[PDB]
Amino acid sequence: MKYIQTEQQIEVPEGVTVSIKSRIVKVVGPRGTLTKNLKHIDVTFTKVNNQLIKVAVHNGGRKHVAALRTVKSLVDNMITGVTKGYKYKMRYVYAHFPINVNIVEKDGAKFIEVRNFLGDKKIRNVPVRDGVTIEFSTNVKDEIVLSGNSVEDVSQNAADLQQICRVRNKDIRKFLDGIYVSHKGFITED
Amino acid sequence: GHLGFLPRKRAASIRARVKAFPKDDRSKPVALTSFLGYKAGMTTIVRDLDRPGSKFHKREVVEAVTVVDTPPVVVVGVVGYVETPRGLRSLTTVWAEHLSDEVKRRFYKNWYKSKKKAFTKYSAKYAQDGAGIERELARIKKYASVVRVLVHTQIRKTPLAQKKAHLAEIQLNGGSISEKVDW
Amino acid sequence: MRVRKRQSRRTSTKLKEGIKKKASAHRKKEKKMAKK
Amino acid sequence: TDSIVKASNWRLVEVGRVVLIKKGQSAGKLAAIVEIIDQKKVLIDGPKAGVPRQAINLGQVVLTPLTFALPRGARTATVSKKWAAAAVCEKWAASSWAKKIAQRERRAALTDFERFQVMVLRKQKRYTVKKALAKA
Amino acid sequence: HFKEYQVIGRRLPTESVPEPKLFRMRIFASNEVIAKSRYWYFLQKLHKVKKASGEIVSINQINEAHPTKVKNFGVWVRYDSRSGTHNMYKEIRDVSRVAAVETLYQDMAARHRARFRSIHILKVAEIEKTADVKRQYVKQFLTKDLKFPLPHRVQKSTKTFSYKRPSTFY
Amino acid sequence: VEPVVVIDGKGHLVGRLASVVAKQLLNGQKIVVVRAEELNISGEFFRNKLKYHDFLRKATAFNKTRGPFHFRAPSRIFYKALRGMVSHKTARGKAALERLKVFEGIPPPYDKKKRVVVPQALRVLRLKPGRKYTTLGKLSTSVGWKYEDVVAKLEAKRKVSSAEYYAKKRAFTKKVASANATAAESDVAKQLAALGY
RNA sequence: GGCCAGCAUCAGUUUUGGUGGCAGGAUAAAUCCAUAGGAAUGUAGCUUGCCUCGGUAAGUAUUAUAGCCUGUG
RNA sequence: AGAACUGGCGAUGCGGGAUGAACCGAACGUAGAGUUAAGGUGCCGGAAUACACGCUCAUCAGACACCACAAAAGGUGUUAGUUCAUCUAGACAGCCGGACGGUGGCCAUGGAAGUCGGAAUCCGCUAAGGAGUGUGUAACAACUCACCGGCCGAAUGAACUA
RNA sequence: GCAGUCAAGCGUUCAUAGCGACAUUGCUCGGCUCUUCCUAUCAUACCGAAGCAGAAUUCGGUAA
RNA sequence: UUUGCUCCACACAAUAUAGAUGGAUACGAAUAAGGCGUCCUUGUGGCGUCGCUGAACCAUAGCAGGCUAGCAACGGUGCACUUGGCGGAAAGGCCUUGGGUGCUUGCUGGCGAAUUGCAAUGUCAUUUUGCGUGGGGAUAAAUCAUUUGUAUACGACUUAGA
Repeated sequence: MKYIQTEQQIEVPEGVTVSIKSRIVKVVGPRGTLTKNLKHIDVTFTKVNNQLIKVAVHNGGRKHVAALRTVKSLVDNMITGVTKGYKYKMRYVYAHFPINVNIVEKDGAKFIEVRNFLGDKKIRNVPVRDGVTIEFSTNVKDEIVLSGNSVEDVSQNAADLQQICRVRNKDIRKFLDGIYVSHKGFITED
Repeated sequence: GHLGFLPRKRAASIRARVKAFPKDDRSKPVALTSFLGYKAGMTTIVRDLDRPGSKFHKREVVEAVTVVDTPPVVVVGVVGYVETPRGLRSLTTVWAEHLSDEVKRRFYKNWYKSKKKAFTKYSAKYAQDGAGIERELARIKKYASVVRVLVHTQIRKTPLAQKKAHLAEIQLNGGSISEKVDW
Repeated sequence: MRVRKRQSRRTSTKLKEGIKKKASAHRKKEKKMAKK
Repeated sequence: TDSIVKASNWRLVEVGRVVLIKKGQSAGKLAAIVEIIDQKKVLIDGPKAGVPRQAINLGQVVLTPLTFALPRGARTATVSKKWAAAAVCEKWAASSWAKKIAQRERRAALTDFERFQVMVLRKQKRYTVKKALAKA
Repeated sequence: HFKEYQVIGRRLPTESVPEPKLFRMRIFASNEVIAKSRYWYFLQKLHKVKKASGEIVSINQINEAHPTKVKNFGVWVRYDSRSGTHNMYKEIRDVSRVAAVETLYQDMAARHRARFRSIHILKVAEIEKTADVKRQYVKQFLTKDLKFPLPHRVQKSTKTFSYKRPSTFY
Repeated sequence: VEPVVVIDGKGHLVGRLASVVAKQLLNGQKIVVVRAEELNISGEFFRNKLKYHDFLRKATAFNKTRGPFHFRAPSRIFYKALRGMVSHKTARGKAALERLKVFEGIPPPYDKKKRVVVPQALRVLRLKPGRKYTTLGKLSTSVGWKYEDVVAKLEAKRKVSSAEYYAKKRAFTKKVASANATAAESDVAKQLAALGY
């Protein structure tokens, strides 16, 4: 029905600060900084009291308002990305052949080598995104931990790590072998 | 037939020019990318084959090879090309001041009737401290994204009754254009 | 991809006039069917 | 550690927003948005400027950066009351925009001899300004 | 552009029946002649009469009472379609009844493809009290101290060539 | 008004751009569109690409060396959009086109020269916010053109030199604007004001 | 006295402006003014809640230190 | 398909419909001027990239035409409606909890406790809970929703029409 | 396909002036050779579903 | 080639111009944003200001712009010599260092214009040349014919020979 004014409220905690010109967003805080281009979206930001932010769409159809809420979600995801952080725990299971996951650094690329998956001579190289850090879980068998700031970096890398290990031309029901996101969460629990 | 090899027509010259060149790495040492000679010959070789996985590993293979005659190519110039939205564009060529009888022959269709007055004013253009030659060489080093070498063949050292050598253009895949033009 | 054949929007004069004859045929049917 | 959000700042269409009519019978006169009808149409009246109270498109009009305190649905006399009390006419004349409009109108009604005066005066002003430069 | 007309008719006075009931209605039209024709068209549908059986007694232009006060109108419309005829209630915020029915006719043509001959305007009424205004797109403008901008404005060129690279600020 | 008229075909709209160039000619006005690549169209990428592609599918069946010459270069890509917009088989046409000049990027002596725009073919104005347009640089590349990069490179550098020039300019301007202000209230001055100037 | 022209005052056909007088309608409707009632997206005031000092909020309050609507002239 | 009456073409140029046997306009001597018809006004192309309210985004849109054929529909495209519904005794969404005992109702049968199946499908207790909505175990359990109830605070829901 | 069973609505009001979609229930001139094109693809390429243990396969999607 | 050919100067004829008649007056990017000015914590920074059209800005007064008398200020501009730096995207142009040199309408004087008869583009632009001048500069190849055979219907190609 073409809304005259639609707004959302991005709540800013103490530790972080949000600097926006045009449609480029800083989230500067404890863990680090995050930046995101949004010049595709066509909104208007309003800082009301240095702790609350108001996105705004004037004269927007249902399609434009559908964009309006996703800005609030993405900017908030950057905020929780800096305050709490993101921690994705991937558990890899195998029937017979032991999967051998290691981190190599050829030409400064910081790849993840996935060796011996289902008894396979191919050495799977997964690129590691700029801002995601990989460590292995101590005292828990067969677990790889993905942690950083951006949701896109951590989650897309988690998706990459499990789409290289496709069970090809076989069963789903019989062959359990693969790497899987066991837990999506935050670095600092409260 | 094969529709790629069309139009199936007679070539522009016997010396076909090389259409593409090996890429370029800007850390590699300066080295030539193409060479020329005169193909004439064919002969049989035997060799023991150290090709593992084959039916002829640690066996002997007879095979046909060809002998191209290749006298030592002589450098008589350099070309610099600027990168344009229209392709490449030669802005400056520079020559060797004193060239052989063979290449001054390449510049004429009728050799014997001529006064052989080819690069007389160009060699007289050199005749000082350089000044203009170093100016054109600065012109090449300043601009010109790729640098190709003008060469020719040693036709007299080949048994051919032609006497007339072929000019060519050979790019350099040694990095830093400075090292290209100074080579 | 191999972009497939596009349908024309040029209506030929035989089509256009035949459209008019088919239309007027639908009228004569509709006037008769209105009586029953 | 501040949350600096550059805020794009517009001229909002509101009750008491003074406007300038581009085209029509009025054309170049000021009026005040008395009441907002819908997204495209407003209700305007400038009694001192002489424009009658009318429903107009916002395509026909252009918003000016000045505002004043007007209660909604104000009849002509109330508009004239708040118009004179806020003195939006003198605030209009003070702005660069009214000076630019008056500038074009002054150049339009210039005589040829007056235009020749401008010829001579610009020659004199040029001389002293060119002497003012080539010093620093 | 429209005009409201009070048009009356009383099926021609004959023997034994003097002074019939004078059927009065309000007709929106562009001029007097169209208003008269529309009135006869409506009379033939409201009851069983004809153009030749009656007479236009009075045709009068109804000027709007307060063409300076913004009103909240509610228009009861019915119109012939691709299928059978059907009722419709659209709410229009405008200054005058003529201008409100004008915006309706253009909207009916725009959203429903109905021309002038199809539309039967039943009743145009003022909605006196707000929060009784039913439609949400009209109630959208009845909020307290409504301040909305017009972002992204076009600057109308008088020439073909410009020397600025235009700034669509507001 | 000028002898030549240099258009900055950036963020424009091929169509409305061509059509405003076309007639401009036929009326004998010389014109030189530049920055063609940066030109614009209308509609989600793929859309156009799919479009052109079908055009790139039309060739003289029996001898494709004879049929529709498909041009990539953003220029030509926009010369065909203006061509078929001018009786180009007559003489009055050939004579028209002949005073037209499309350039991908901005070369001399056009660089060091004022360059206009065409409001009626400006995408920003024409188009409605939030509606996919399709730059010209992309389409071109993803269909044959192979000089996207170079230009880019040669364009960035062409700006720099430009920037600096400006800088120098803004300065010398300031200086003159300050001296003038200091020339205010001087009989002569005073007077001019009364005569607007 | 031949070829071509310019201006003026004219006549016929026509195109395009500027300005005056009237007459019609609800003797326009409006606006404006005077009067009598009302509610508000509630106005000044008054009461109240909890705080960044006085802002906001939830009642009253028919305009009082904004105004609006309707009715009659 | 058969009659009647009617136009048009035929013995008829010209304007338009890009093009043309039947489509729209049109009282043909030779010229000048003005005004128009049908059709049009982005450029080709003479004439407004006029004005005003709207609707549409199409992975080959559409410009088309008694709105005629594939045409009845499908669609979590979008905008208008209509008719019934809920709603500050708290609407929709959302999690948190209860979601009961007769009762593992009868036959069935190795094992079938609501959920392999065959028939009724009843009582009580409440705020409300079906001889049970699906997942589940061999059978149970456990979870789920439909039904309520707790914070949450204004709109929302269904079926049709365009 | 014929007849019936439902049956969104419409019938000039409207189910008892009648039409009525998907289902459903009744038994029952031919051939030799080349060029180009189409996809409605047999194989080759990549996918989805399938009691798909592996192998083999069946159906389906993109694909000329 | 009886100094044939090119390049500078002025000189006369010709030849044309899809069409000079003050000036094509250079940031980039964004549009739900920018430009400029100032200031500082030197930043996606504060404060001020601007647009809403180039309706601008720069140039613009002299027999189609003559001749002269000055006054004021170290400016503006033309011309040719000249120090470099810069420009490769079609660079073929852009700034700069200076000496000379006319002119300046910044302001004020004195002469001259007419008869082109009341208008008639009233010719002042820029190409492509040729014949004359008075100075610089530069000292060929190709084809045929013969041969060659890496080529070959003929052409063409590759060769060879003072």
